[PDB]
Amino acid sequence: PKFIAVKLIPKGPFRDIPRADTLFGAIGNAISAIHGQSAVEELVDAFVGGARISSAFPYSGDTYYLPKPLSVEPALEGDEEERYTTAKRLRKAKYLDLKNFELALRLRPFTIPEEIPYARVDVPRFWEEIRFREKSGVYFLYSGPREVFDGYIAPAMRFLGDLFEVEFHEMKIDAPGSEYSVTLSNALPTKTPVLWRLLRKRMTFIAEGSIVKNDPGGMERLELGLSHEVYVYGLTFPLGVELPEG
Amino acid sequence: MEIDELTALGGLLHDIGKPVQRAGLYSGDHSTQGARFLRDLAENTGRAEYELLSLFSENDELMIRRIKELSPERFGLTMEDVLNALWIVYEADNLASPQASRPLYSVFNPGKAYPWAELDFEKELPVPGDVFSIRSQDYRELVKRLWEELSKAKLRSDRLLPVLEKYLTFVSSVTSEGNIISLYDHMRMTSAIALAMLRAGCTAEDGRCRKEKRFLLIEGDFSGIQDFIYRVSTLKYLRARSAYLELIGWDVVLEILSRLGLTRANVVFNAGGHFMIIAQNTPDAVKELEEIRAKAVEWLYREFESDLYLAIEWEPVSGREFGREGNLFAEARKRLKHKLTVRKLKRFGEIKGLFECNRLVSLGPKLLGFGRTAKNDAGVLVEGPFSGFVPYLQGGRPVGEQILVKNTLNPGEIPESAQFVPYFVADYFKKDPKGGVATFEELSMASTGTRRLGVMKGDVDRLGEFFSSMDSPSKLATASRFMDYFFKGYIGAIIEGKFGYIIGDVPSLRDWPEEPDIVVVYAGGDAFFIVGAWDQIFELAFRVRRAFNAYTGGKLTLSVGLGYFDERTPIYRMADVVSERLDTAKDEGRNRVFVVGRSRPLDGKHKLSYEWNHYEELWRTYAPRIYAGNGRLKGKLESKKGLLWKLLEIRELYVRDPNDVRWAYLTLSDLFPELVGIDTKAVERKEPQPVYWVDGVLKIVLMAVR
Repeated sequence: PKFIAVKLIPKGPFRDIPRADTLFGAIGNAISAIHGQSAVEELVDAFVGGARISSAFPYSGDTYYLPKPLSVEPALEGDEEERYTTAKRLRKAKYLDLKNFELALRLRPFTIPEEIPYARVDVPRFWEEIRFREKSGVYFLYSGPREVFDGYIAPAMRFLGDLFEVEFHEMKIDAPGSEYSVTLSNALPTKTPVLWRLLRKRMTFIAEGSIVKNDPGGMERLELGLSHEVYVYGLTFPLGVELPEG
Repeated sequence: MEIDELTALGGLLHDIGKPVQRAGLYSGDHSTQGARFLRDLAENTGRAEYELLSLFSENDELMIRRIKELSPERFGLTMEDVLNALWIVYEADNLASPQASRPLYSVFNPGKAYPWAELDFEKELPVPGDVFSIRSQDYRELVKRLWEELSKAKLRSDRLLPVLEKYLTFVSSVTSEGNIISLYDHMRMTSAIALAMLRAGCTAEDGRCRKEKRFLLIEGDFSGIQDFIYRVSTLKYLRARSAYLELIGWDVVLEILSRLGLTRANVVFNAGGHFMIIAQNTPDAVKELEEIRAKAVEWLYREFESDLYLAIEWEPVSGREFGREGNLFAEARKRLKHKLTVRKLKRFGEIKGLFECNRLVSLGPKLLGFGRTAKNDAGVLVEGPFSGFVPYLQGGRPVGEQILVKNTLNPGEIPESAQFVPYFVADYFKKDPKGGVATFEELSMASTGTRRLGVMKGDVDRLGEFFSSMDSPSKLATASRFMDYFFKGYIGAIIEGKFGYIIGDVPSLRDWPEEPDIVVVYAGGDAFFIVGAWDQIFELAFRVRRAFNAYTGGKLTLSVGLGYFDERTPIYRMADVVSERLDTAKDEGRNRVFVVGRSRPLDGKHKLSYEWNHYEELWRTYAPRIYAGNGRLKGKLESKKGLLWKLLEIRELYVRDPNDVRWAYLTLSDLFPELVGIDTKAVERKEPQPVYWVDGVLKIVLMAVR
């Protein structure tokens, strides 16, 4: 399927690569400041309706990176010294280039990005930031109706711009038709998933790249006591993935 | 006695004939000669049970009559039972699977062999050297000590293993050329396999157990260990976290053995958070494993909220697969490994409801071990998934169905009913003026020159392959133990300053002290994390790597990451940085140390890491010309400390551009003749200039002089 990739061009360093729950959060708060809670409700409805945003991922110029699907971790076996060494390095890699991502989905051979377009500095005194390489930033995907992108996602992203500046392009990801799918977003699962890495925030999220079988994820609204019922985004951004038997 | 205890002791003593043959004595073959040793022993002291256990070393005509003469009723055993116990133990000897003087050839290097000695961590480093005949005296001394211990031993497998481990550890199980298997290891892996076959219920089978999946390989591996230990909220506390992980692991293993009615012989290995057990494949077992696996994870989840997970898996395996046909065993281990990797991508899947610190301060000197009791018990200082752990002090009494006793193979004064579980741990620590362990502050203050804490992480290179190349359980057992024991056993000794002849002449800044400013955080399996005064930690890395070179046949290699931090750096960052530096030494090829952080050209030709031999040679070359020792520069360079600093700023104008020839233009001039000239072989070999390497020496010297 084809999607809208929101590209964040940074005006200096970033604290973290924002993931879907904190992206929706940021967009939610931005909409409440522009169009009141009425619009936030129309946004949650649109998203519950079938609309999805991915977590943020690195881009370097004209290269779109995507999370390594956990589908491959078991199948890596499918020279001893080369085999052990390669397997560990592929295991360690957290991202694959789009070209190679589309391969890993079909359990065909693929290669890793050599240098990743960011490096976590940690200035002491301590805490750390993220230094972005030249013409390298972060992006996230939106699948849904355009009138929801134009009405909410787009204006919110500009508002949040004012540390970064925003442009968006059309993007295509060839993904095999399958019973199984990868999430491109951290998700609060409904059903027990196939393969996953947990993520602690308190909430228990499945990480990006984790594999689910027909699981849309869910949203959660809770009364913190902050006067407006806050929504936590936990919907799955599914792309079909071929699996090895076992 | 009972059929289960008999079969265990039966496999465990089958081949005790070997050492008595080698020492002379009964003049028979090892089979007949082993019978005469236990029968003679039985008669001495007057414990008939040994005469029953003597039948194992030997058309079933005589056998039935010889058994019949020995009253089976006296030990509450059936005659028909004992025939099973013998046949079972017979096959068990074949599955775990010639002059007299031939010693044990190293698992690390079959070319070299071990000089006879009993296992003693205090009494010297096992160094596989030249092949020497072991005298028919050394074995006579062995058998008499062995006979004396077996006399006073309580005849349970937990009290028999430690004396077999003491004496038969450095003994060739078979006296052929390039035989790698310790006898102790073959004996415990025959006790292990035998008991399995009994629990599997298979009997009178001369191949129903052999060519049928009547065994289970149980591999248990903890994950996220790094986060559990080094990423929470002091050294006292961080030591206890590492110790808590040891007890937790034991609590699971012992529970598994308890509920499957197996003995500690069935623990193929238990090192660095990784354990393997051989067991029966009864539906009763897999049920008891599914029950255990679940109740452990649930507890580990409740207690640490996903920081620490235990991935347990098991595979149905047959007698065929414990040996080679045309290496099945390794391939049965691979199919089990893959099962585990899959389970580690399903962390806490055993909890359906997943998708809906004073006791460690008082646990962080004076104790001998721990008592594995029920949770609801007085004095329980820490608790694991299945059992509370009651600290066992010098003057106190041990409490619990199992007692875990630290850094000995001798039960000592513990009750006759209590199961003896020995455990070794590397826990060396520099004592304060107060009886308590030194602090990051006290350690950093001790260092020569600069006041920095020293941190070294150290792993063994391509262990997965080394273990994968093991034919048989007994081989894997001899491999694991010798590996684990280097770190658990001898790192303590290495820190004390022992084995000077084996590891002499390694880079050093000061004279090696009597009470070194070092604290081991962990030292087990194939890895170690140690902190201390930065200059003492720097030297220790080279000492440890040299000892390990000797302890192996120079056939295995370490990689080390070193770190020199401000004492006020958090534990979690120091760990993350030395971790980053370690897997960097591995990535840049293996068998190399990350000595100190370094600027370099990012042209993919320049390695931050040094090969151990490269650096060791660089230090031998330059250090003696510039450094006098114990924090003092050479008298010639007092009033010239800058000539060093100028080479660092010179190397920087090589880092800026390693093609720019300005560093030639810039270059007493006698001092450092290697660097001044433009190297050429390096330009052809596509390698760095000597200039690139020197900083590794100088920066360390300048830290020691400030």
